[PDB]
Amino acid sequence: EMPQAVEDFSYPGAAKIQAETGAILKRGNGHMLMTSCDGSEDIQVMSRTGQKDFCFNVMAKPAYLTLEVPQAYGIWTSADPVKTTIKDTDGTATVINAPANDFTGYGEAGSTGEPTTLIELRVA
Amino acid sequence: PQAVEDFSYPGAAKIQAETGAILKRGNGHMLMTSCDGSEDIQVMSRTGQKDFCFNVMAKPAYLTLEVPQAYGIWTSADPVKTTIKDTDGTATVINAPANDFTGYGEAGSTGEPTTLIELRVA
Amino acid sequence: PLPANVRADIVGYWETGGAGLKAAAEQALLGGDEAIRKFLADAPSIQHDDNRIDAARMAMTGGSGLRQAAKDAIRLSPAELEKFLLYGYEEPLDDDHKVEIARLINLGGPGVREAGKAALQGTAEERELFLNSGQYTAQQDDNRVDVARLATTGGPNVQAAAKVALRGTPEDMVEFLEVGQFTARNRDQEHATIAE
Amino acid sequence: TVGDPTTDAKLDFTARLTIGTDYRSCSGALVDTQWVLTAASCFADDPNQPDTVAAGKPAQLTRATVGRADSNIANGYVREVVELVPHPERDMVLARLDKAIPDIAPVRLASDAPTAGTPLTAVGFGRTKDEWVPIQRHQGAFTVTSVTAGAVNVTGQGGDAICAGDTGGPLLQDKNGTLHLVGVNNRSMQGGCYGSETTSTDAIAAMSDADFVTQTVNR
Repeated sequence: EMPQAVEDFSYPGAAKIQAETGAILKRGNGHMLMTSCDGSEDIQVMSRTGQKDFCFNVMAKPAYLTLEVPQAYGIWTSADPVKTTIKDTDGTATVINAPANDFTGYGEAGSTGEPTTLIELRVA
Repeated sequence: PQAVEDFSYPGAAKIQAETGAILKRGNGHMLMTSCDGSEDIQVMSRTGQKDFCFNVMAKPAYLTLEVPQAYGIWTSADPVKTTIKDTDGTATVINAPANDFTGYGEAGSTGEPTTLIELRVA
Repeated sequence: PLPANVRADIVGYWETGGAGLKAAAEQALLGGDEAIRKFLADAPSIQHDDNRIDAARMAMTGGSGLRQAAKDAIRLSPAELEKFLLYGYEEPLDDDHKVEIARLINLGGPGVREAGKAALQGTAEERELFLNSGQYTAQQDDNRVDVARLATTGGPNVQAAAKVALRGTPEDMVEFLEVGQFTARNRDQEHATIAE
Repeated sequence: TVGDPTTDAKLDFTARLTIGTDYRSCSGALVDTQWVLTAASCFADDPNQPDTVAAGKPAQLTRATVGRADSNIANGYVREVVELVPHPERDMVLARLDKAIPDIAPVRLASDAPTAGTPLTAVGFGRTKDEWVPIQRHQGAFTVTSVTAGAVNVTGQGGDAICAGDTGGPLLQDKNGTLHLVGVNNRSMQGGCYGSETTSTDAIAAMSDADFVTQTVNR
């Protein structure tokens, strides 16, 4: 029996990605896609888990995707400011504003040294 | 023989013969056991039968066992206070945190082939 | 019976093995055939003991990635432990380096940042070279520029002091930036106060 | 003594004593609220020669806990031993406490010896088949094999040997709910014990002495 052709904004193929890259994805507004890191880099996330890293491409503005990546430490930006929400092991969340065309870090490689988790990635 | 408790580890003579480890006196609340899903405090060395486990019956507890050329310890659900001694007769104390792994001389900061002198349960 | 070249193989172990196997090799090499048979019988276990020590050390001295890997490795089968020591440990090690470089970028100056940035996007070998020497070279360049700036933007005493440090050694420039420029300020402040 | 754990208020007159910090330890039982009966060998330098155990203060600080069936709880009373009164002939000593325990009754003493075939029980804080030191006290079952000059010979029934730490522990014989002390454990083969092995379950206990206790407690 066929499924309904309804958009629920649940990241397509998330089940496969969980198995392949180790990253997991939830809901977003559909304007950010997971892709390869081979000359098509836009927003890039580095962690010590899964397959080490992965890239996302912005299709339109504004955009957001509530993906989850354990033990994240570094973010690359390009041609856009990026607003990132991370959470500590005690459940407390904070917001870090990363400048365009630059590189910044998180807890682990930041000021606290905490093994924080990436909660929300938002495009200005 | 008299039925008096002398606090000398029961079966220590057989352990020396079988595992290579030797045991002396304690407060009776630490027993030597096997390492098969029943691990509590585990001691590793390069002598005897490589390693062996101990089970804590009650707290506080202590047993002054001796294990030549010891290099590491595993802890679980409790802090462990360990006394080791160098080849020059000098003893020091290392406090191992619960649910973690620590090393001694050989695999520690000095590289010395130290000996385990006392194992104490908080 | 023993192999005709059994002693030669033992010398080989003596040269390249760990402390355990090496000491055991000496007994076999100095003694007779019985000492050799005893060595060979135990050698498969002695190598394992040496392997445990190396991993146990990494559990204490390495970074978050390597320490965790080593802590589990020391409880694995002999074959598994050697795979870890031979190559498996390398990935955890690379990850620890990536984080340290990232940390330096956030804290350091333009020189350190540019060098670290390049290191992160490069190879493992390049990252190691940066950590081993490159970050120090980069820091020196940042220090030199800061002194040169003080030489042009500070007050009379700050200007002169920076000038002297600038033509000296890296050590002189660092001492100036950490302490000397503060003394120089104080002197500029004294001058202004007395003059007023 | 290897058998079921028991914490019931039938054997709450028992006691456990320690001499020094880690020097010696053995069992005992109350004969009065101020007096605890144990073996003399517990206070001997040489446990096999309890001849030098003189009357007077203990050589080392000695403490006893009474009624504490379960060592992991605070239930029970703690008292210090101040004076010892050894038996003039056999391995038996009365320990005088600094303070009374009026809450815990003593065990009555037997009027005579048990004979061969008589079913006796025993309780103590000694080693088990699988534990060096138990959490709770245990009760076993023994039978009399013979009676000798001031002592009774017993054997374990279905195993259950007297082991280590049982010295000073009571041997009991009950009738119609009334418990009498028939003797005090001294020596044993210690079969079926943690850390050791032997086939024999035989043990010997000093015969209870009502007159010795009476002329000491009421001295």
